Amino acid sequence: AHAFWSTQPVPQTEDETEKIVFAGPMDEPKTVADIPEEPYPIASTFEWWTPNMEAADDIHAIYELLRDNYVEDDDSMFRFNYSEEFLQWALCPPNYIPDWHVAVRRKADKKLLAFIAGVPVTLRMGTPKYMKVKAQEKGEGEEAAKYDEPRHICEINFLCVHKQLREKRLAPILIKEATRRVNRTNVWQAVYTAGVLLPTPYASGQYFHRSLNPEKLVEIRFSGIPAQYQKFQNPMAMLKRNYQLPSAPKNSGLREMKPSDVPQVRRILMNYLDSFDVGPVFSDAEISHYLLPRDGVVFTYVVENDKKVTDFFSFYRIPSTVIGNSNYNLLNAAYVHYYAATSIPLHQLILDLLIVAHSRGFDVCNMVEILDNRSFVEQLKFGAGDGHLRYYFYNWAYPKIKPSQVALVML
Ligand SMILES: CCCCCCCCCCCCCC(=O)SCCNC(=O)CCNC(=O)[C@H](O)C(C)(C)COP(=O)(O)OP(=O)(O)OC[C@H]1O[C@@H](n2cnc3c(N)ncnc32)[C@H](O)[C@@H]1OP(=O)(O)O
Ligand SMILES: O=C1CS[C@@H](c2ccccn2)N1c1cccc(Cl)c1
Repeated sequence: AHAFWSTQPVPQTEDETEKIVFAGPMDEPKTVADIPEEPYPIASTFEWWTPNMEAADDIHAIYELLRDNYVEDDDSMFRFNYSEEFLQWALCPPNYIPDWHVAVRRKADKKLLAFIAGVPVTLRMGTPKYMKVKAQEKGEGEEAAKYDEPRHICEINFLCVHKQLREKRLAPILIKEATRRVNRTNVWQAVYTAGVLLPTPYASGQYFHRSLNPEKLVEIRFSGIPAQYQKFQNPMAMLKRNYQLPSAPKNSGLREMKPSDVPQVRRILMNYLDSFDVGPVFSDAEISHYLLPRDGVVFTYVVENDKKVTDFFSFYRIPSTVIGNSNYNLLNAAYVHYYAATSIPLHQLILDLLIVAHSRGFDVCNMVEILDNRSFVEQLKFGAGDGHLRYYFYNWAYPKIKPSQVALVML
């Protein structure tokens, strides 16, 4: 039963999202003027805080709250350790709204106890092409297309409540207050993902992992040593051999992206993402922000031939704290970010991603089965991991789609 989510304009059952065919809002139309100008009441001991994302110490404070209290695996062996530079990058894209970053502090000592972040995204989120066609066949195209235009909405990430404060109903309050701030900005939809099942996802996809340093991975117990490896003389030598990668990329004219590549990367990205039902639209400034290489944060390479960019890939780094273990502090994971291929099969392009990642010291490469990510799983030796990433809209009815129809990558 859901005391909070039942009060919210989201689909309430799996049933509701099977019956849905057109995109559009769920709630009553409202106006900025309908929305309370004052922050949601919270207890006397606490206060609403808007971190300054240009302040190293506000960034640090958020960093600490996530380092100690953010998402762990089911066995409390690992916890994400997003870096400060990653958080400045993710929290401050072009035209970000400082007010959408919502925090609760203890008034006495200014200890950060809870956080959620919103950032702008321009999202295509109209009726999927299929439902759009089924709609003509039944005479209802204008209705199916009403919301085809890309929409400036809020993307929510980094909801975190201090472990000492869990199950005190603080997360509802953070969400109501984020919602109020976003609504005051005249934005009525949001997009979010979670590893947990909430009401009600529009898409769900498994995670996949590709071992790059399997000895470390087994050592920290991220990976097992499969049963067929027993019947073998020296387990690890077989495993390392199985996962070994070339030292240098195979595509000649792969190089790191540079500022002048922005317009071309934009165009082959937009062309590719445009084929999916749900996907972001980026300006040049968003392309530079999200894809220009940044040290220990995002890593992007283009294939250029005859002075033209014809393919590119990117990945970002999130290290995970290894929670038990005396020998290892961190596990260094690369996450497949946006890419586009026009001159070579995707599997050949993403082999270079794995090669570069391995070459720079990453232990595993991770992704969700969105985009055409299923297309290279077998050949590059990715295996399905635990659990699923679920995709959600706030205040947006949307039919249930497959993850291969989603082109929004979450940080
Ligand atoms: C238009 C603008 C809209 C803007 C907002 C759009 C929506 C944004 C929504 C947020 C998108 C987040 C995207 C990400 O960042 S997903 C990552 C979420 N973060 C973590 O998992 C970090 C570790 N966990 C924690 O920090 C806490 O356990 C959290 C904060 C997750 C819950 O704190 P706590 O454990 O102390 O519980 P409570 O007593 O305060 O509250 C219990 C209520 O909270 C509902 N709950 C539990 N987990 C989640 C979850 N991941 N999303 C949404 N709701 C969740 C739960 O069903 C229950 O409601 P109800 O079942 O009683 O009805
Ligand atoms: O990349 C890593 C490093 S260890 C593990 C993990 C799980 C939960 C929280 C942090 N890290 N992990 C992982 C596993 C499954 C999904 C995701 Cl997004 C990350």
